[PDB]
Amino acid sequence: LIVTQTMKGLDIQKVAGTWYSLAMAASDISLLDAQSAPLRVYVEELKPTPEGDLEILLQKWENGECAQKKIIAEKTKIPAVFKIDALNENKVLVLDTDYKKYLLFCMENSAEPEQSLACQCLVRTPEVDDEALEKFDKALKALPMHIRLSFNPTQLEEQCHI
Ligand SMILES: CCCCCCCC(=O)O
Ligand SMILES: [Cl-]
Repeated sequence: LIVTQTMKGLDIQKVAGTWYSLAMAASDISLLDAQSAPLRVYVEELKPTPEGDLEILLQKWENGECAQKKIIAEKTKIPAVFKIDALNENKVLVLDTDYKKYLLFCMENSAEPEQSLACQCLVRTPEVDDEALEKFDKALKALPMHIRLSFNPTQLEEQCHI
């Protein structure tokens, strides 16, 4: 555990729909450095299931191509925290959202020696929301981040933010 910010009172069904990854940060440079870096993922849509799991549609660079991916994050006993199945146990946490404009979330590993982590500022539209970004930066102050990326509206309308 590293991130101890979660949203009190989350209604997961209300996060459904279109999002844009306006900004991303991570604990290690190599996690976002290259265009093909492991956690350089661009969110397209959040699809909560009727039973409260979180399906995530995204893009990422995998060949010399922007590939689509569909990730399933299963619910836990905590409403703001979800679990993605792999060789390793890695968790999605929702830190804060107003549903209609912005959503902040993190992805974190288990162990490791000492966890690695990436967070994003998701917004509803291809616009630079400075207030969403302030709230993202505030959340990140509590976190050991060493790379931060931000996208302009032009890139936000392109596949893989080209
Ligand atoms: C919450 C989205 C999870 C990001 C990493 C998923 C692994 C991948 O798609 O390569
Ligand atoms: Cl949950």
